[PDB]
Amino acid sequence: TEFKAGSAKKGATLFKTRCLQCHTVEKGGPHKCGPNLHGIFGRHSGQAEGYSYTDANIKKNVLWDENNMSEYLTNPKKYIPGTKMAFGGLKKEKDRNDLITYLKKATE
Amino acid sequence: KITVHFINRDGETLTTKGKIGDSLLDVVVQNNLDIDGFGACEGTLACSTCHLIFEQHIFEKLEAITDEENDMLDCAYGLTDRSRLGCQISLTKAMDNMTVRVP
Ligand code: HEC
Ligand code: FES
Repeated sequence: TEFKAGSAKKGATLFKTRCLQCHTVEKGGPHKCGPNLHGIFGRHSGQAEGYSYTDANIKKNVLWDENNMSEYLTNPKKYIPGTKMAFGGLKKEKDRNDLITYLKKATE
Repeated sequence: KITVHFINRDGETLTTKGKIGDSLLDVVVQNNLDIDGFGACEGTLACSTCHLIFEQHIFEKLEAITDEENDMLDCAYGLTDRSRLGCQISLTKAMDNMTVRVP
């Protein structure tokens, strides 16, 4: 790709410190501020039921792959202008590789 | 300085003082109020933990809500018609002795 595997353990702690405030990853996990992300890989943006997405996310219709996800995480608002996800971004590719490695695994 | 009362989620009333111009997050942070998780993003509109529920007469004269606050506020738990993000609300004369509720 333009994405390579990292440390899932490192990625777990990245999740906890940077994403857990708003999201769950487990199957049967609830929506919070943000939507539960189980099964995100391969699904298009805006399709978790019971969550109120912005117009912007839905119409962006991103197919979530480890690769898209990387560009998204760099700068969410640059990627989906108008998203209400209030997260600045993960500028280091190594951080993103770690986190996505952990998401790839925990969201299946 | 003015008195502000906070009804915490446990039901305990926290009575404290802040200076006019201070945000409600400033009030919580400086006085070490025991409100679990309050002020997570340290007032940058990236969290909903500073959500407070205001008295109606206070609420109606608050500064116009910005789109940025609204997007974050939309995600808060226990939203009411008198809800604002506290880190955006600064103390005014009219708030002396007011009560806010932590949902
Ligand atoms: C301050 C809360 C917040 C944080 C922190 C946050 N998100 Fe989000 N996230 C949201 C919200 C709100 C949405 C919904 C966006 C909308 O509808 O525009 C979102 C949407 C998402 C989406 C799109 C989901 C879909 O079904 O299309 C992904 C992927 C995502 N977040 C991943 C994460 C990851 C991974 C992190 C950790 C770096 C993270 N987010 C950090 C709030 C947050
Ligand atoms: S402290 Fe996070 S938005 Fe108020």
